[PDB]
Amino acid sequence: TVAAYNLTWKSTNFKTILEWEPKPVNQVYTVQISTKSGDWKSKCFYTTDTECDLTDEIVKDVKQTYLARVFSYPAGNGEPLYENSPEFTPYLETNLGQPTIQSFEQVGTKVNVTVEDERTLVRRNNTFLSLRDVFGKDLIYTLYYWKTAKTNTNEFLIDVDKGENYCFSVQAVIPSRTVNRKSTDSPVECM
Amino acid sequence: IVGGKVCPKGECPWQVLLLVNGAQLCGGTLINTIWVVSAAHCFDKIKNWRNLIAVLGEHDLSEHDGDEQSRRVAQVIIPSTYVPGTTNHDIALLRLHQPVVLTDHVVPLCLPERTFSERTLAFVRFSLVSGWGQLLDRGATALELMVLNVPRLMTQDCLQQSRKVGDSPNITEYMFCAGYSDGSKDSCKGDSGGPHATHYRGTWYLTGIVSWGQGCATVGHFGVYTRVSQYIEWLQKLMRSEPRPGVLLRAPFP
Amino acid sequence: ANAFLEELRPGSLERECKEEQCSFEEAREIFKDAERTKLFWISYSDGDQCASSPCQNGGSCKDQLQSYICFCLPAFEGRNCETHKDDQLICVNENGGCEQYCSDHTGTKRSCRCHEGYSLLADGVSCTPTVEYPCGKIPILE
Ligand SMILES: *[C@@H]1O[C@H](CO)[C@@H](O)[C@H](O)[C@H]1O
Ligand SMILES: *[C@@H]1O[C@@H](C)[C@@H](O)[C@@H](O)[C@@H]1O
Ligand SMILES: NC(=[NH2+])c1ccc(N)cc1
Ligand SMILES: [Ca+2]
Ligand SMILES: [Ca+2]
Ligand SMILES: [Ca+2]
Ligand SMILES: [Ca+2]
Ligand SMILES: [Ca+2]
Ligand SMILES: [Ca+2]
Ligand SMILES: [Cl-]
Ligand SMILES: [Cl-]
Ligand SMILES: [Cl-]
Ligand SMILES: [Mg+2]
Ligand SMILES: [Mg+2]
Ligand SMILES: [Mg+2]
Ligand code: NA
Ligand SMILES: [Zn+2]
Ligand SMILES: [Zn+2]
Repeated sequence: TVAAYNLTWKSTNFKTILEWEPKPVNQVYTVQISTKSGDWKSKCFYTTDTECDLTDEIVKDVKQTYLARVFSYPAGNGEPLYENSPEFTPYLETNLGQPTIQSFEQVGTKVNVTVEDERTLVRRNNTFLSLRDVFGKDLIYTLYYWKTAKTNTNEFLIDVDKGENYCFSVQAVIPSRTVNRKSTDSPVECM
Repeated sequence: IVGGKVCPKGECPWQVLLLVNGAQLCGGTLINTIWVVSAAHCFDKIKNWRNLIAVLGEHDLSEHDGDEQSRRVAQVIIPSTYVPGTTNHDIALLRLHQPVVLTDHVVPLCLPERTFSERTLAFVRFSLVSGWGQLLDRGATALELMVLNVPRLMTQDCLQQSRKVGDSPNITEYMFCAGYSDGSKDSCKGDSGGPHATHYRGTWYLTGIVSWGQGCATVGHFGVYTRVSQYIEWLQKLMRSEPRPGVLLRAPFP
Repeated sequence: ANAFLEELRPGSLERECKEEQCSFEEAREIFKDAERTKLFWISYSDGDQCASSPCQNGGSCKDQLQSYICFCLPAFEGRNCETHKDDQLICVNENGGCEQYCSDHTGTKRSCRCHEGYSLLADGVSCTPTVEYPCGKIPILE
């Protein structure tokens, strides 16, 4: 066996996949995940994949700090060769997904712009929670229009000029973050 | 035990106090009414083999009470591969002359099946280690049974997190590290042979034996325990064996 | 794209890009500003990565830039909901749900066993003591 390397966390709206190298040659992998004081949970048993979906483990508590390790096992079946992953705190590191402008309505002399609820992989009491459900006040949405507006909800109420048709685009933002603070811009929508 | 707590009376029911000539020798773990698992190195300096006593139900060494049961050690079985003065294959299986009586204060720890131990118990983060050993590296030993919760490490991590020391023993497949590298908690010399017990789904199992370490609660070091899972077959086979005239028996391993 | 008689009208995002597929320059001619045209184009020409219906077993796809997210039904997981949680009952997966011992049986279901002093319960996974003082239990507490 050869130990996995370049273990990387790919996470968006809590969909969290651990990826690694290299492609297996006469060896299979098994992944383990845990929190600093918790027990190790096994996932992706004897897989030939070089990735492992850990979404279901991390969504149990998105604010926890998880560490994973990829075990290498020789083909056919004593501590195995393994590599530890970087630590990963979902709440602080999951990328914000690309938003979608749900609608825009000219209410009076202003335009209301509504951002579609971004659904995440966290599924409270049967349903998938939105980004706002998860982040609350930590999440704001920003609007680039033609110039910039910001909201604590999923709606913007901006002043427009009579009959001028504006164009808009929005981003999900977690202001408290130092890194990975925003999503990619939503597709542009014009009146 | 450095940095632990007193194990409340009756809460470490499988802990054994081994005495030689009436004096404190080592800890041990009751696994059934007749057998006790301890560490091989505990018998490195023994000359009076007929003077070994196993005490069950012990708690406070300064007081005797009606819960204590003493039995003569009839046999001490060590792997013939073990070398006195060294660390590898640090395990001993002792046959008591007469069985202890199981009570609320004397209960055996479950010796687990090997695979269950390797694939399941080995991944339970915390386990308890206990004994009447030193309360501080080179300090006085404890009068009341002490217990400590320690996290287990895979050997690769142990090596990577342990301070480089010239002459240090190899951490083999017959051992595992558990503890803290921060100088705050750890088992110690006098705890040798005591249990490293793992709680899983409501039942406690024997996963390790207090074996060695660089000092006790030394910065950059973890406690090293005998990996009991490597000896399951060896222990079971031997427990079905018939007594021999001499006390000490060096049995082939595997 | 062009077809002469339809090209007599002034520029229109709806006509040229929303109803028809436009080129970067057509779009640029509409937005004029580079940045404007850039953010529009970035998503417009990105493509719907969910078009290929990558999410299996009843999962739902949500498009992103050059990628997608699969939301799975409860009994599935994996990037594409390809993993059946129901086909994972093996001993390495949380002891196969067994309280004490677990035995794998390829082709058939795994079974659970107990340590001496315990017998397997009705449920086929839990263990109950058959003696007053089974190993591994602390009586003064329980
Ligand atoms: C279409 O679906 C396949 C898998 O079903 C995926 O690999 C592609 O990325 C997606 O666009
Ligand atoms: C996409 O999401 C999954 C979870 C189910 O609700 C599907 O019916 C839906 O289309
Ligand atoms: N855990 C330890 N530091 C240790 C255990 C046994 C021993 N004899 C010496 C040190
Ligand atoms: Ca006493
Ligand atoms: Ca046309
Ligand atoms: Ca056209
Ligand atoms: Ca044009
Ligand atoms: Ca043109
Ligand atoms: Ca896309
Ligand atoms: Cl949202
Ligand atoms: Cl006796
Ligand atoms: Cl020491
Ligand atoms: Mg149109
Ligand atoms: Mg055109
Ligand atoms: Mg042009
Ligand atoms: Na230490
Ligand atoms: Zn007692
Ligand atoms: Zn006594």
